[PDB]
Amino acid sequence: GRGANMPFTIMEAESTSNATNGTKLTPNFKPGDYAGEASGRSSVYLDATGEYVEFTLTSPANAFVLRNAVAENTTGTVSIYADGVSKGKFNVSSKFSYLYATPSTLGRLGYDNAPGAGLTAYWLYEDAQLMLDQVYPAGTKIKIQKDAGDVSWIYVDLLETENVAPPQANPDPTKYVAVSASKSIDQALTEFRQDNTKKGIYIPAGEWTINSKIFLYGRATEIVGAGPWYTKLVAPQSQSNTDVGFNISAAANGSTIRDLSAWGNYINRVDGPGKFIDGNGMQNVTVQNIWVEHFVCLYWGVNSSYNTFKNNRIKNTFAAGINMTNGSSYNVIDNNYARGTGDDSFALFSATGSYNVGNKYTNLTATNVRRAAAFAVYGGSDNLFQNLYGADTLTYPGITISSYSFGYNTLGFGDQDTVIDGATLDRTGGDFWTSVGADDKINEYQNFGAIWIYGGDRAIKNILIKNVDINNPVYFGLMFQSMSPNNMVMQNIRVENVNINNPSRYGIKLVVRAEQGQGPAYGGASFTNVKVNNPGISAIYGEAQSPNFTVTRVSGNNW
Ligand SMILES: OC[C@H]1O[C@H](O[C@@H]2[C@@H](O)[C@@H](O)O[C@H](CO)[C@H]2O)[C@H](O)[C@@H](O)[C@@H]1O
Ligand SMILES: OC[C@H]1O[C@H](O[C@@H]2[C@@H](O)[C@@H](O)O[C@H](CO)[C@H]2O)[C@H](O)[C@@H](O)[C@@H]1O
Ligand SMILES: OC[C@H]1O[C@H](O[C@@H]2[C@@H](O)[C@@H](O)O[C@H](CO)[C@H]2O)[C@H](O)[C@@H](O)[C@@H]1O
Ligand SMILES: [Ca+2]
Repeated sequence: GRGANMPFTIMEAESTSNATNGTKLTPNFKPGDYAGEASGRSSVYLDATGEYVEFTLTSPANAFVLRNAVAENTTGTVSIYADGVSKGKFNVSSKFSYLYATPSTLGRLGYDNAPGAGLTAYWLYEDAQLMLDQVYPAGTKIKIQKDAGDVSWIYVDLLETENVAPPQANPDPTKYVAVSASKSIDQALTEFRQDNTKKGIYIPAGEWTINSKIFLYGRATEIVGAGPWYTKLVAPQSQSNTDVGFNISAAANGSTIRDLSAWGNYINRVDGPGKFIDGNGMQNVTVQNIWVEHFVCLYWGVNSSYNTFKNNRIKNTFAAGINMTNGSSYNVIDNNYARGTGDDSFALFSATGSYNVGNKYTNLTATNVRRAAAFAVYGGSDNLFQNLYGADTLTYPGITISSYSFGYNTLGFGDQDTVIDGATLDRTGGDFWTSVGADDKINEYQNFGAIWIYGGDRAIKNILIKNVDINNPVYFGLMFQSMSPNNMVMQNIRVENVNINNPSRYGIKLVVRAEQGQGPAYGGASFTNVKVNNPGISAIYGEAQSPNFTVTRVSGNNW
């Protein structure tokens, strides 16, 4: 792609190909700002009746997602036109946006939904979904326009366009018990469990209340919808932060959940509840072509192995998208798209079973990461992250590679490579933590590169980063750092075929003193065919001040 191959096309409102009579924001990297939080770090602000932005389809489309920002505590409309003819109205809302903190309390980002004295609003963008009754061809002018009766103002960030097939019917009424207006999901599952000839349940097109955790047990179960634009599982929207969805017991290992969407009612992060799917220790489960929003996470695996998450869309969550922890091995996380997660979009946390091993995180896109990293790997052995696209992180790297234990029981990285192979990272990095007494100080925070290689309190070894393009990172391309006083010696850290384009500070930073009490990096790293192009200050910082770290320039480096 790079990244996930999805049926929707993403088009930025601010593209020079798009006529507008509105106000195009100049880009910045500021959280809590309508430019800094936008995809591409820009949006088009429509602020008077008749203001519009005109997109042009590059593929046929009958369905649209508008990422936008409106005023706090408001709902309303904005209009959509095809070739100059009005065709409908998006339902735009800030119900799920606006999370409050202060510049020195970014640790609270996502947790606090109420405004207050001295508090700044963050997480300003949200989405509106709309299907039209015609497939419009590529080349159609799709205009988003603020007409009389629409919202007072709106920032238009991007438009998804998609040609959605008609809804898929029950695959076989004699094998899949249908949910219906008078038969709930739980009732259909009971009928399935008690009849050995059933393969599972079918959930038709429509909106279906999920007001509980729905338990899958008895045997492997198939849950099949009509397609994610059609089958909508809806948490009670007059409630907030209800822990609803599915919970897969061991007896239902081997289950499949596919072809549906789930619309949660979380308005802030809560730690504990809030994963759409629970499945501690689950095995052989497939989650495919589902679209989930407004949960804390899609899935947080705990010693969960041999599972497949494929073709999913994870948008606007309050913490991590998918995390696999504590022994989770041999999972296939393939061809998933995440936008707007509230912590690491796709993560692997290895802890004691010795390591999380054999996982394949492939063809993944993670953008508009509202806190933490697009991709994060904490220890492990023999895990692959391949064909990745990450962009527009608010506070942290595109890719975190860390051997910090966080106080848990872990051995760090193991004896087989953790591989990052094929990645494009656009406008990644950010500010987090504090930098009191730091070297190379530019603000009150620690400052994160597109890729952060952090030796923590556990072994940091066998890391291969290859075939990566890093475009316009906030600060740095590659950032290497060792936690003091542990000073774990980094071994077998290799970087190959990497382009670092226009970093504002340095192509590569060896962190010398992150904050008071911290020192430089230990071990070394090899660089082959690593190009640093147009750095703001210099290609590499910290080499002379890092006497315990050896930079090896194998060949092909312009620095
Ligand atoms: O009040 C519930 C939600 O209403 C809106 O979203 C609509 C949704 O409920 C479903 O019916 O689909 C339509 C069309 O895509 C949505 O517009 C609000 O936008 C959402 O904030 C509310 O929770
Ligand atoms: O293994 C660590 C814990 O993981 C889960 O809780 C997470 C919490 O520590 C924090 O990271 O936030 C996320 C998102 O809300 C939580 O999932 C488990 O729930 C917890 O039992 C573990 O100790
Ligand atoms: O020391 C306890 C904290 O460790 C981690 O955060 C570190 C932070 O405190 C600061 O020192 O910077 C380093 C990175 O340079 C951070 O890793 C944990 O993330 C945090 O939860 C702990 O409280
Ligand atoms: Ca944009």
